[PDB]
Amino acid sequence: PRAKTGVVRRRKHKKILKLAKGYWGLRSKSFRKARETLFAAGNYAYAHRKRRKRDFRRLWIVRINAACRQHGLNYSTFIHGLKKAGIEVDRKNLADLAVREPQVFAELVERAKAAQG
Amino acid sequence: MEAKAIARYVRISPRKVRLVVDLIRGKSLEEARNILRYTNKRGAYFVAKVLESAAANAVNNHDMLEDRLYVKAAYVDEGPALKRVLPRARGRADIIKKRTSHITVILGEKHGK
Amino acid sequence: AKHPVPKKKTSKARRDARRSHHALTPPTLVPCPECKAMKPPHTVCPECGYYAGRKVLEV
Amino acid sequence: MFAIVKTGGKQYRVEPGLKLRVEKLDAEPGATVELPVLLLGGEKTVVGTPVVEGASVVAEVLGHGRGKKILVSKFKAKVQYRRKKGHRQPYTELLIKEIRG
Amino acid sequence: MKTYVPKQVEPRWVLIDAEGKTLGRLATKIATLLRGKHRPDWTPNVAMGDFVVVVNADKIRVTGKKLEQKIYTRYSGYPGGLKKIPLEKMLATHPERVLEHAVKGMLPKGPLGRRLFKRLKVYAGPDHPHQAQRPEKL
RNA sequence: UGAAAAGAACCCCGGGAGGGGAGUGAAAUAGAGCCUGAAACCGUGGGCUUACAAGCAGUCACGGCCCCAAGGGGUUGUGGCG
RNA sequence: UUAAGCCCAGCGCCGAAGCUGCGGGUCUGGGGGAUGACCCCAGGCGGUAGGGGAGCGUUCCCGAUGCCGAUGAAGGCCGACC
Repeated sequence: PRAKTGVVRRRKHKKILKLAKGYWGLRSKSFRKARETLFAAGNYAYAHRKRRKRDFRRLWIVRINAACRQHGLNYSTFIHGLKKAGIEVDRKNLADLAVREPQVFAELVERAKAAQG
Repeated sequence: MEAKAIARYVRISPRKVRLVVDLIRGKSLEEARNILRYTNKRGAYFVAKVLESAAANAVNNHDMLEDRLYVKAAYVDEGPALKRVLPRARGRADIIKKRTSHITVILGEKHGK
Repeated sequence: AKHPVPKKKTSKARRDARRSHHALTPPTLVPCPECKAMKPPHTVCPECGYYAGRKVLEV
Repeated sequence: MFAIVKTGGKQYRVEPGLKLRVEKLDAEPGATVELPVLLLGGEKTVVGTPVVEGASVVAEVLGHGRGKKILVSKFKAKVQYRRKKGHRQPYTELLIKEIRG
Repeated sequence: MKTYVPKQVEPRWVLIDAEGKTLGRLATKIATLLRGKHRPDWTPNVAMGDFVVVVNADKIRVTGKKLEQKIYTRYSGYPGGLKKIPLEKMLATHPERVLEHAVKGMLPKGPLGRRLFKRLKVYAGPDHPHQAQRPEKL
């Protein structure tokens, strides 16, 4: 019984190709130029999903800081003013208040400096 | 509507005629005629003939009326090439490819308001 | 087959890119008197001909 | 009204009626009600007061027409001769319907 | 799930000059200003921020001595010479740049920071014949 | 090739070749080195996109344009990482 | 340039795929346990040469004097579905 390569492969490749559609050159026309790419693409995404997370961490701080800086205080001071006050809240993210409904934030600021009277 | 022509296995490299062709893409049949008539290339005599026949067809076969038709579209495709051996110095010998072409031309009616 | 040689297959890109300036240029023809046909400028076309100059045949 | 509840180590701000994913909960059935903690009233004509974990009893009333969702992904680690495409994570989602504050 | 995006703002300029300051110690603040780093509607990819305008150029102090101590290599023609220039020069022979450069090396390297540097508008004034809304900042 | 030559009469373009109609056939993208006809590769048309910007060509993120709508596809202008 | 340098003190932020939080996966250990392999608890899960364990497909035979099959097989080309 001679088992020909037959179909198998062709399919095995069409798959990887689809995956690499829209890429640059042979990069998306070569059963292997594609492969090699899909590899980088591999970690790239993976490594990034790890970045994205801490990407917004920072992306927010700026806001927070560049927001509560208007009320004469450091994001540094600010935060501390909370930790020693109590607030497993705000979530550097949820300090979206600094923008939408800034009055909500205001109380917080004043709330902040409070703990440091 | 539209009248086709297509003259296969011409014997002239595609790249070569594609040139005369893009020279008439979308134009008055009346004009293209003149054009090719004075375009210095070999493609001329080929795309000429064809384009001329698309006209014929257009009339004789699809009652489209000469005066109103132009060049809906036209293009050229690679045909099966003829490989030939070329004696090279120091007995190297190479295979030269006498390429071949498929000239397609499709007329169409211009307007009617 | 010798000394200087292509170091890489040229990308279909830079290939076409190189041809940008290849486009052919339509010939330049004009009305022409007698016949409502076409001829290129400064030319005697074999149909009507010229004045004071020969050509093909007419009457 | 405004409000900020915490769920799945994550905290969101909710309004008077809406929601998205939140992460699997023992709320076994779809048509069920659960109430997650709160963190800042909402400032509207009803209040606007936060506080230390704001554990002031009040919470958000949430129903939820869900069913453990998923999603594509494909996690292909890759070193060198080491490939491990052996990963498909869809992650279980839990759709909720925020009711009252 | 959340989101936090700003729509099309309206460039709110700023006229400024503290020629009693040290460029750099100033430049930064200017740059900081350039990109909307102060305005809490951040978007590093947008290109929203003050249209900063500095007047009364020079007159700028500059700490210790840069009497040819501060050199501006900046220029490298191409054949064999990397033309250097001391401060004194730029000050006398058309200044302004003095501060300009100080700002460039503070704004990000991309077509953006490139675009942001396009905002800065410094003159060897006083006099900024170019405004319709100078909101002089302190 | 097709079950079978029924393998394309006749008219038209063309010196021919090739074609366009016509006609045979279940099928002619079954028309003759003709079943099916993959890939590389060459084209035409359309959509998004590019002429101040520096790259293993992707990935993450927002924003815009194009076909169905508390979603999706396609593309990609900046930004981040490589 | 009374610093964005150096030395001596104080407080606070930032910050990794580290550790917590929430959810899912898997392998060992111990018990539940009307065994049902169906759930708790506690730990582990970077990896070349290697070692071990599970699986997926291709051709062929038994199943076949069978069952699908023109109300369309095989192969091909698409798809954001499962």
